[PDB]
Amino acid sequence: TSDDYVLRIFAIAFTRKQANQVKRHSYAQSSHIRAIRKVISEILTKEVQGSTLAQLTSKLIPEVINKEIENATKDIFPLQNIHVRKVKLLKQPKFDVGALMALHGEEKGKKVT
Amino acid sequence: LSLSAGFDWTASILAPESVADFERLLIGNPNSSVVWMNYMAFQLQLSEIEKARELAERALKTINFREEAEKLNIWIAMLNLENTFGTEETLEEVFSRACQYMDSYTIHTKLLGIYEISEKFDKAAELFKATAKKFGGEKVSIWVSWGDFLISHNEEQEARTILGNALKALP
Amino acid sequence: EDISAMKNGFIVVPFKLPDHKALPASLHFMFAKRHQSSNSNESDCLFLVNLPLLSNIEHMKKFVGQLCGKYDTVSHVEELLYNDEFGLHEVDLSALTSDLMSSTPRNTALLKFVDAASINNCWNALKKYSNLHAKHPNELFEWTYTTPSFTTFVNFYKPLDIDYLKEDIHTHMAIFEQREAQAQEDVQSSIVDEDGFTLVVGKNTKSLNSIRKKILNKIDKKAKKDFYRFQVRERKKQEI
Amino acid sequence: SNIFKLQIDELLEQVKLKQKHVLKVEKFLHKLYDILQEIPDWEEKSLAEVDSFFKNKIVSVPFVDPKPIPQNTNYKFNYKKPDISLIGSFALKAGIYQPNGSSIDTLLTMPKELFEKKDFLNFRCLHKRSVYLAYLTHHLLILLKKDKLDSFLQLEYSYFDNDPLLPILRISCSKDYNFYKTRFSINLLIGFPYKVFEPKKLLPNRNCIRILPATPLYNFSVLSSSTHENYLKYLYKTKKQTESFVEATVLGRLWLQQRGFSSNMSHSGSLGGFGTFEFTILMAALLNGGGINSNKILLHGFSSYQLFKGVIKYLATMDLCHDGHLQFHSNPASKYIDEGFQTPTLFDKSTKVNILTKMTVSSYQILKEYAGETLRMLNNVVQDQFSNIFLTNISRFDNLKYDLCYDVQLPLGNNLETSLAATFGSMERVKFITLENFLAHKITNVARYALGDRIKYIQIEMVGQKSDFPITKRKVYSNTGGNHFNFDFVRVKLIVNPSECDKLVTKGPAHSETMSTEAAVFKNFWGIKSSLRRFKDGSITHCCVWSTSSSEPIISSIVNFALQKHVSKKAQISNETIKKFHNFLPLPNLPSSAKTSVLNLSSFFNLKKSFDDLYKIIFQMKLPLSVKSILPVGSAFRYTSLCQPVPFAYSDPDFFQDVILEFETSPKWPDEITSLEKAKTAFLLKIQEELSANSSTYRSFFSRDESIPYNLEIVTLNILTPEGYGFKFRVLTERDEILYLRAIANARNELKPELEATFLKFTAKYLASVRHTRTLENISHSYQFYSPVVRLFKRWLDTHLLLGHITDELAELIAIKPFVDPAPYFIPGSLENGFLKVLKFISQWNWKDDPLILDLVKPESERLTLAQYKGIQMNFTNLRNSDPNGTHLQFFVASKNDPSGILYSSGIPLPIATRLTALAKVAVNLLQTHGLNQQTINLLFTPGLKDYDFVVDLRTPIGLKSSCGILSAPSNFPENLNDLSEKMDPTYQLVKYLNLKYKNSLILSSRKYIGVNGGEKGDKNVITGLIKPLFKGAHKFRVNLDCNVKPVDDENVILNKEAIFHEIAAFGNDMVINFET
Ligand SMILES: Nc1ncnc2c1ncn2[C@@H]1O[C@H](COP(=O)(O)OP(=O)(O)OP(=O)(O)O)[C@@H](O)[C@H]1O
Ligand SMILES: [Mg+2]
Repeated sequence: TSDDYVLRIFAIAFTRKQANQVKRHSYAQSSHIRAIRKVISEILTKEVQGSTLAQLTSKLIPEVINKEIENATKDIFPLQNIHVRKVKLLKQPKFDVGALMALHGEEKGKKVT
Repeated sequence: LSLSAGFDWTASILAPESVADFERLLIGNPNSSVVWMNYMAFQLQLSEIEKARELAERALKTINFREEAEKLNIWIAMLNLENTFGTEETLEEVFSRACQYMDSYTIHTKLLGIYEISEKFDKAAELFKATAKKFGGEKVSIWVSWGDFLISHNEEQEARTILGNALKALP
Repeated sequence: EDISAMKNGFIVVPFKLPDHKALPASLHFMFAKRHQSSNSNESDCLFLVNLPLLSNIEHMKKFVGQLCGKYDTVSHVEELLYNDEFGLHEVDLSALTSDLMSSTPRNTALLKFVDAASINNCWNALKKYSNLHAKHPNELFEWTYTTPSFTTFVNFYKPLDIDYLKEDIHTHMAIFEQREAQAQEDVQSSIVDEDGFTLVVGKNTKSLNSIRKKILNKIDKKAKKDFYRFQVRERKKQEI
Repeated sequence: SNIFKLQIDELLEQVKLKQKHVLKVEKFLHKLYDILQEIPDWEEKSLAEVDSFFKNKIVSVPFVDPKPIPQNTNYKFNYKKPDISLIGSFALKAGIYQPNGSSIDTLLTMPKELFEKKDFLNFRCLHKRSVYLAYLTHHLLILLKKDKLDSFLQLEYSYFDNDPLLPILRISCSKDYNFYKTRFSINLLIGFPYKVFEPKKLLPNRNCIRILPATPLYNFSVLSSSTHENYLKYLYKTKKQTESFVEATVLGRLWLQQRGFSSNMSHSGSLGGFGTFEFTILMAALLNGGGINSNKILLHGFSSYQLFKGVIKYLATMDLCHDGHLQFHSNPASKYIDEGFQTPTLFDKSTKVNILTKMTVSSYQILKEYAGETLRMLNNVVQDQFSNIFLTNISRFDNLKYDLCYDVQLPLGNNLETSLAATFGSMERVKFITLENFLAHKITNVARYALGDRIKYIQIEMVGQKSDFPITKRKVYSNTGGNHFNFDFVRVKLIVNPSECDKLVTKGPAHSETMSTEAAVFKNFWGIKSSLRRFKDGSITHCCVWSTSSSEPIISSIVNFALQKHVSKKAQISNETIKKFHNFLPLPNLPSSAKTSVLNLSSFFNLKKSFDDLYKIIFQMKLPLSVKSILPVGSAFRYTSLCQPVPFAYSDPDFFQDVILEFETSPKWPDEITSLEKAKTAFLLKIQEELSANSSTYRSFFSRDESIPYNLEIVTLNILTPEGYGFKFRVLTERDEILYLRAIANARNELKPELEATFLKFTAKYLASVRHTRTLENISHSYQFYSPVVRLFKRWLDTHLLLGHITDELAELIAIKPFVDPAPYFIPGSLENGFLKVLKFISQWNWKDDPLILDLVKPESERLTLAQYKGIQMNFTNLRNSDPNGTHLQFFVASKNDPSGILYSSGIPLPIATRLTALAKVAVNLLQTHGLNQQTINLLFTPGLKDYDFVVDLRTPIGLKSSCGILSAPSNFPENLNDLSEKMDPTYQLVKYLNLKYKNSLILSSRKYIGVNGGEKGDKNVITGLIKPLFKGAHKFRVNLDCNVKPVDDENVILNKEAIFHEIAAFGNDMVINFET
């Protein structure tokens, strides 16, 4: 991410049959799979690098990333059940208490007597 | 009291005879082709052809786009430069670039005079043909000037031929 | 003040300025010629220079009217063209991006009249008016500097009428989509030249204009070094 | 590296002394040695006899306190011929030219026969040394008279390295033997013979002043004075072994000088203790080992750079003061020991001398930090760091070098208070030889202990200390001192730690059934201010609680209490300079505002929380296109707005914070720009009406946006959140970018520059604006003092009428330069330190020839790499090639976010650019002549307004200082949203439009923030103009003049000033009051 958070994403997608499709099956040629995989990797890289970790999560909750993968891949091959399967946090920067407090939105004690 | 500083409009806080003097003049006169041309002539007299070309490009962008007459002065200032000191390709490039920016026929007219002034009559004759082919159907002036060029060079039969072609092409 | 006309020909038109408490007989000078142009919209116009701030048409309607009463002339100003006082309209960004919906100096504007009878009446009125300053500076009129367009302009922080905005969106979109549909139909309608040549149009192409702009914007590898006997003989010459 | 190698050569020759001066002095002091040999011998005398001898003489013996009294001075005095020798850097031929002047060290070794073995006790040897110097000066004076040389020689006593116990004689030449042009001064150091006293008796732990407490300072003074020639020979050998020795020494000397380091005494208070000799000696020790395993860290074959890097690295990484020390042998491989003496120690077993005894603990820490920082700069490869390392003086101002400065006036200052002086006593006298030394420690320990973790480094400086006194006086005489204390007052300079500088409570030892020793001292130190308190986690600890104030930091309060209680109850502590700067920040009109610290961003977070509520409502709303993402971009989202946001404060310029709204990609978008713009507006209408229905508590209206030239259809939804904030929404479409590129391509060639200018503003507002806020909000959490300084800086620009032309992004990027690239300084920790720094950088910035490029990353990835760095450099050189004077673009600011560099600094007129530099230079010069003081600050923040050609005074109908949320007030938005305009300042919109009319002729400037810089009622604002030189003079008329002019001749017109005044007047309406031309 832009905040130096190294993370790994997994995206999973499936082919679907058109409305008027008569064939039983909807396999895609290996060229399409490689073409789809290239597009999916690009978008995941574009979003995360152009974002912070907090901003990234704000994208996951509405699942806007999935809709963009569909809109990008709509030309290549119809797809269904596109989802961000998993996210791993490989490495973290030096801890910054200031950033954490801002994310969460100091106190004098009580005299003991 | 106050934190007051004299206003500097020459970036100094950071007749012309030198590079600095012309640059100093251009600070207040960005739209003056006379200053740019005079600055160009100094480099040409200094044998700085490559540097003079650079001043040509700076003068194009620096001058306000609405100063069409001032722009015209640079373009003729250029066409003279490559004609006198350049090569055929470099002059052709500026000639092609010049008509792209300014009225093409006017640029065609000026180069015709430049060839005449430099006594490049053969190229002037060729340019008259190319200019007449393009603008002959609309401009009578090209035929008249071309006719004058032939008559001045003692080619009377050619002048009659051009007049016949002028009548055919012209409405 | 003796000056009436500049030798380039421009008739000087002094005006008296308002009274503002901050500024306790200052004059504003406007320069005019007859404008000649073959273009019909630019015909019967009066060229103006050094206009006062925000000089819309209504300011000229009063001024010519002030002239008409004083010199009993019949003159009407049709329009004030090319009044770009801030230069916002210098480039028509709508025209550059596409031809649909848009088929298209400084400190000056063109003043259009109803007819040649009105303009030449005004020009004569201006000529007499130019002479007034040299003799009788008091009877020079007063430019108001306040008009309804001025008041709306002054009120910068004004929320827009939602309904008026709402109506504007509707009409334009209806206008655009009619043009969009027609253009798309034209491209994919089997265009054929008079010489029986059929134009190639790709699927999803929308405007024949786009086809023009596509055009305007826009053996060595298969050669073998050693295939012919003259090639190898050339190699053998170089080998030794 | 080869660039660095050449740069050393260029610097080395520049500072090289001119050999002719060496001969001239070498002519002098060789002759002078003859005069010394001319001086006669002298007989044994008692203190009474020598006093009578000198009773009538002009010379006075410079006895070191305690002066010898008749009872304790039983030992006799005598003089003999010295053993003249030359020592110091001049001996080693390592000297360099210094404009201030260098010193030649001449050593005279008094013969050993003038000693008893036990003469190193109770200042016995020192008192003998004193008269030996005095007897020489007496005869040297008359012999100087005999030679007719006294006319141009000025002789005065001085302390060696500001060591009170070691007076010396200084020879200086005022304007054939006249060496005034040489800029040299011969020093007469009277050293002891070697091994007169058993060195073991003189170790730091041992004591030689009977009263037992150790006497490190006295022991070093005598022992060092007896070991001078040996270290010369020690240095001389190493010079012979390694070829690059001298070049390494001068680099260290230059490195030391820029940081204000010297060999002078530091326990007195001044920064120093590590000079060329200490740097040189360290190199010699490290060339013979240095590791824990006794392996060589430097090799004789190293070049000058490598030698300098090794010494710099070793100081930075190895700890010599608290944990560990280094031992070497001058006459045995150097070995690093883990055990530490709690003081800087570089032991010499061969001589039993600790070379850093002049180095204080506090000074050593600052030395270590400077070394490590420069090592970081040295290891850096992307940017050349030669100039920062060597060619920048950091000691010129104390404020720029130190975060906070306090001056403490001690009481009864022609002697200190009896109670204060009584604290000195005898036991501290034996420990610290002078009261100045003792008081220096007393301030340091209480100041260090009280502030505790709140600071990094502390310096205690004796202001007004003199070290050279006339021969007719026995000791230095300070005007306020009266031969009692050689200083005018003490100054305490800190390097604060931003992370905890503003804690409300200072933690202490945890509670126990039995009071621990730490708990004891904590209780005793803080007295009544101490308190035992419980916390939410359930811990019981001793702690003292303070109160945050918006006018001063907590540190001012702590030290004020700390010094008075322990040092003296009458002490006065005053740092008004920091107080004035804090007040200059706008005070927000929030609850308990005066008690909030300037590091608190609670106002900004409250805005963000209100935004999140709106952020939720919008997504759950249904639209034809699902929303992709909403990115806030407003100033208040990145802690940069000049005034803190206040609920319902709608008069302020920065009330409405912009936010970018982006829908999912669709292929239906209109291909025509105005159609695209009005397509966007339709979506805002749908957003508006659904929001109105479901959530009526949000109040919304529509406004036009005209920032983008020629794009006149942009409409932005304004949302008034019920909590009292404003939000401005705008729609971004992926077709929008490519449409603009289409416009540029199809535009006429003459118009292409103008279209690209429009594209620059679009990418400035939509595309770039997002990446800047993201990086700037993240970084600000690392630099706590960014939001105050950038806010106060923007306050400064507006006062001088500059913010109108400088876009707010450009102000931020300049203001952050001192942080991301703090070299050679430190990261700012104070409002006054950071602000002056931004003024300093601008003062020395040559924007015509130097680009400013910033690595917007947190302190030590996204740091610029060498390829990217060079690429940006290439852009500048290409740009200046087309704009050599810089008339088109002046400031080149670039980073990872903006490689082009022209995105945030385009369109500024050159007059405004030069002014921003002209104002900066005058400010620093003002700070130079006159010290940082209340009067100086007011001049900095008050505008001249006289140089502008004409000045127009304007007053708003109603005072806006209340409606801007500024505490010297509205509580709900007006029922009719048309009423908002009635409480707004139109001046910023007034000037901007008038500038467009008179862009060819005038340049009008106005104060954007009227509430802050408009007086008490915040209703006074001023429009000021400038006539360009061309239209100032008469011109021949032409249709293209494009200006408001009046005729003078048939073909001559002049700029009609009086009309333009009326143009402004009708344009301002009731606001205009007065016109000044
Ligand atoms: N910290 C020290 N420890 C031991 N001896 C010292 C120390 N500082 C100075 N001396 C002795 O004093 C002599 C002169 O000291 P000084 O600092 O003036 O030397 P320098 O490096 O020649 O200085 P300068 O910068 O004036 O040329 C040194 O040669 C050495 O004999
Ligand atoms: Mg020295």
